[PDB]
Amino acid sequence: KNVLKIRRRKMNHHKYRKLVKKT
Amino acid sequence: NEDLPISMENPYKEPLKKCILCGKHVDYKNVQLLSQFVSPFTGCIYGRHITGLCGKKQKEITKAIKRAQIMGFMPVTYKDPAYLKDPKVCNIRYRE
Amino acid sequence: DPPPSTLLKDYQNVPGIEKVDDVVKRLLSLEMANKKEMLKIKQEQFMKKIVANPEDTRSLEARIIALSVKIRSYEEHLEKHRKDKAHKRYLLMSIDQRKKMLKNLRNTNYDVFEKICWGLGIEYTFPP
Amino acid sequence: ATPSLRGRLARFGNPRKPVLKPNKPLILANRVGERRREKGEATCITEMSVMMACWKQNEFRDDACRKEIQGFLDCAARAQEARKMRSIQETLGESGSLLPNKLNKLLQRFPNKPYL
Amino acid sequence: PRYELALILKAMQRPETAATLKRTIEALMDRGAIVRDLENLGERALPYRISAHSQQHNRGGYFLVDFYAPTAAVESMVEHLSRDIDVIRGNIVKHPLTQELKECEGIVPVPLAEKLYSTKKR
Amino acid sequence: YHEDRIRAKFYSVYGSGQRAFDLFNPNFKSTCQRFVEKYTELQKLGETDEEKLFVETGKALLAEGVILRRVG
Amino acid sequence: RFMEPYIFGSRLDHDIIDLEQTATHLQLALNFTAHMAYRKGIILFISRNRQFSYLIENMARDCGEYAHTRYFRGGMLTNARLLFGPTVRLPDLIIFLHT
Amino acid sequence: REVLQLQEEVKNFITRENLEARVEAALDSRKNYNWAITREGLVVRPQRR
Amino acid sequence: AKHLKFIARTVMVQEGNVESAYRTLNRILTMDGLIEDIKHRRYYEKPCRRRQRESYERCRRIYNMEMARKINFLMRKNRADPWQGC
Amino acid sequence: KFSIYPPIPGEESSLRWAGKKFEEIPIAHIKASHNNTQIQVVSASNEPLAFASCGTEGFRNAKKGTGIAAQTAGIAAAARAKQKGVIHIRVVVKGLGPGRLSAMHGLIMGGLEVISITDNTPIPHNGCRPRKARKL
RNA sequence: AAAACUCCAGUUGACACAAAAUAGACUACGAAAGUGGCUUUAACAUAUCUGAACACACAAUAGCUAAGACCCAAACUGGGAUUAGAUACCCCACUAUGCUUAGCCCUAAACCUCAACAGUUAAAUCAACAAAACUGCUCGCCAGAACACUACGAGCCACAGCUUAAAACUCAAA
Ligand SMILES: [Mg+2]
Ligand SMILES: [Mg+2]
Ligand SMILES: [Mg+2]
Ligand SMILES: [Mg+2]
Ligand SMILES: [Mg+2]
Ligand SMILES: [Mg+2]
Ligand SMILES: [Mg+2]
Ligand SMILES: [Mg+2]
Ligand SMILES: [Mg+2]
Ligand SMILES: [Mg+2]
Ligand SMILES: [Zn+2]
Repeated sequence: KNVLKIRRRKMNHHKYRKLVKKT
Repeated sequence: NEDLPISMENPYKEPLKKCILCGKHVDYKNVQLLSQFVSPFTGCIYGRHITGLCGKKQKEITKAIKRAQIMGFMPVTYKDPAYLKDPKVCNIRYRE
Repeated sequence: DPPPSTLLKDYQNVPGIEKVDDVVKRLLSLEMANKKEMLKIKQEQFMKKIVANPEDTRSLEARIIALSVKIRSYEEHLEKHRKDKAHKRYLLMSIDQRKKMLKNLRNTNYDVFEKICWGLGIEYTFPP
Repeated sequence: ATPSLRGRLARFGNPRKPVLKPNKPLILANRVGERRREKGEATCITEMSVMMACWKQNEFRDDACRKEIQGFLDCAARAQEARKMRSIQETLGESGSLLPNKLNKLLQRFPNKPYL
Repeated sequence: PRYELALILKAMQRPETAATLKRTIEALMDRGAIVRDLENLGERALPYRISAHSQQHNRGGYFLVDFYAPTAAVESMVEHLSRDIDVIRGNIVKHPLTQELKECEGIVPVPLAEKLYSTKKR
Repeated sequence: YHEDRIRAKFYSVYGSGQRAFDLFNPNFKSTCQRFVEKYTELQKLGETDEEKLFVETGKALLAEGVILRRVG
Repeated sequence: RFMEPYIFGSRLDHDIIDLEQTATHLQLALNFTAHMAYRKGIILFISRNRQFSYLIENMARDCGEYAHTRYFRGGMLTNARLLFGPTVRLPDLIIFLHT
Repeated sequence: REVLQLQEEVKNFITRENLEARVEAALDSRKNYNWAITREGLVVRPQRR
Repeated sequence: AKHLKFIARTVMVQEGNVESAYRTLNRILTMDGLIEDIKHRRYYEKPCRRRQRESYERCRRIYNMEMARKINFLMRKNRADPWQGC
Repeated sequence: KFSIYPPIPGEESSLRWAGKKFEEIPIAHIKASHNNTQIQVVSASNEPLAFASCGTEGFRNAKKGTGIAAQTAGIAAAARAKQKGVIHIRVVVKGLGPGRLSAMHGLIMGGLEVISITDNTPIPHNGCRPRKARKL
């Protein structure tokens, strides 16, 4: 319903966490 | 002419029913009064619609019950065996 | 600071001072009273010594004295009890309200303002 | 007696916290819910247990202890036939029982008017 | 403020009971309080097994000690009662005669809380 | 009106009368109507105590003829 | 809601309809229905009520009028072009004894 | 009126000399503040049984 | 368990009526709230879920009481057919 | 007539069972859980007489939470208790499960009479934290 | 169904430094978060209102330092069933953690998503849901989406973060 933006923000946050965890 | 309706105090009003212990004082020393509202089986405390009180009365009753149970004047897991012949006030349903 | 045996307000303007013995005088004093009685006694003494008429309760002077005694009580509580956030916020709000009342009084009447600042000892500072 | 809901639902004139937060609005409909039915019974267990016990005690032939197995079979047959005959031929009863049809008919006779 | 104390013993009847009562009276007197009266509820059974302090206790006597305690002596009295071995337990509760009764009318038929939804039909 | 309070006090003291209300008759004078008429015709005189007027009306209706079989 | 200036007062949660303005509006209604039937009018008693459905239908038959205390379908007086026929004279006056 | 009531009530306290008699009177007495109520609100004392 | 023994939750059996006493004890436990309490405490219960289910049970009880009152009020006209046709 | 409450250990206990009162009756504690139950017969002066469970007859997994095994264990315990010399007992229920009345029926059919049916459910008042809610 | 242990369980007598069923069909206190076994004390501000990201203070839970404690639950881990594969849903044991002291970034769907000061609804009438709609003032924000709970800059008893906060490109949308 209205959770697509929240899931996109969650995916972006997870990608940023993976990036800051890699290096 | 002078038979007009007059808005007065509105009669036909009987005195509102009060609590069974509103006119008396509730203390923790009275073990029988605070134990009569306890189920003589599981030792559970009856609610408001079972005893027939309001807010302040039920609050004072449960406060006195907890005080007597902590200080050591009334059991919590059951009812006092010496006070089992008290008049039944609350409504039951078990044992038909 | 009133002594522990100084006779409060509720049993002050009553006939028969020396008619009682010692136990009655001790039970009706601050020995078997409360902190609210001491606060009321301090407020009455301040309103009788500092300002003129100690009868007006809706005046600004009574409000200032009440805020001052509440600030003193909160400071004593924070000195006795270390960790206390709600009382600290209450003390801060009381200090802010007292400063605002002193500002308003100085804006409307400088005589009673300087009288209060000389009696209670506090001084209204200018906020930067 | 029903408890009042003065400060229950979160409305514009409630300067406190809502305690009851229902999913559906507190507006009754015009139909009654269906009665509970179709449950698992699995009655007669002690009789089967004692029958198996008396079978294991003696030999496999039912001549040494025929009374126990005969009574077990009689009780099981009586219970099964009674339940079947009841659920097949009788569903009303006496005064006050399973009454959904007339209940919903009376509810539709005097429905609710929420639209003023 | 007036307070009351419930003393619980462990079978001594007269001598040790009177000794402990005199000791408690002297303590309340020299600590900074005034003793009003001293009553006794009797010698009945305990509602539960008290194996708190020493070994078994299932039969004690209840007492009532009414006095006027200040504000810096109830803790000392509780500590003295906890250090003493004769007394099992006892709380210094306030006297109920300070708080009087109000003008409560009992129960009241609450109405139906309406004005909660709009006039929609859905 | 005041007659409502009079009838309320009458029902609180005594209760329902032995006569049955006949709503078919437009001018049906029941026990309460006769009682309130006696009360107002005695009040039209000039007294201030309501208990005296009440007991006087009661004694008058008792000595007249109708006997209100009240409760114990 | 639309029933406040037509009530004189209440009597123990029982509203009393005032007969002052009632008789005023009644004569204006009887006079309106009198001139309609005088100029060859058609009345219709539409009162769906299961208590006096026999007395209403007989008073219209003895006087040569029309009654309707039965169930109301759909396209009666509204869709009269495809139900009762081509051109049908609709009743110019309907009496609602039970709304 | 309140201070007169307090002065009249203070005449029955416990002093330094009244200790043995007080403890004897306390041990020779049994006070029970137990009383139940019924559906109306009566007072029933277990001491009368 | 520092109280007594055969006093708390104890019934009697007369003429060998064991099933009757068992049903009585079960009804007492269901009315005093014990079986459902044990079923809830069988696993860990979240406080949010606890308050949500409490509000749900309260709303359901209120709705059931309202429906019961409506049924008891409307059972005055579900007799028979007073007027035929009409 | 006939008080449903248990008699006080007091004086004058006016019920007789095989020439004995109510306090001098051996107790039968039963801990019925969700998949296994145990039945023990203890005398009045606290002496163990018999003890078994669902696994003492040959049942492996799953079948222990069945009323048949509970009734068998109850009958076995009743027989072991009768081998010594007891008549009247007092059943004690501890916990709920599928075998809550099966043990009682087994003790009844074994040759033992019950007069009091008590239950001491070990349920705390917001005490210890149970296991987390599993995801079914 | 495994697997986990046999110094395993059962009635009796002797035991705790977080966690207070029923009362709770109660609506309370507190600015919010939050809080309901008992005993005692201090105490829940402001006589018009509003008003900081130019400031101060409080503030769900989790994570750190050193000491005191550990029944049970449990990040991780080890072992054990199913599946072609299971680092998850099925079972047991265990570490940090739930507790108190003094010092830390102040984090949420911090949701009743509805700011406070007052009143009104037969003069006022609303896209649709949701919890019906307005009049007078004020604080911060908006005016197309991802890019972006993002580098830098400005501060933080901290260097895997928090507060404020974009450009370039694509799209005729969202
Ligand atoms: Mg919903
Ligand atoms: Mg603690
Ligand atoms: Mg402000
Ligand atoms: Mg640990
Ligand atoms: Mg574990
Ligand atoms: Mg924090
Ligand atoms: Mg919240
Ligand atoms: Mg919000
Ligand atoms: Mg604002
Ligand atoms: Mg912030
Ligand atoms: Zn009452």
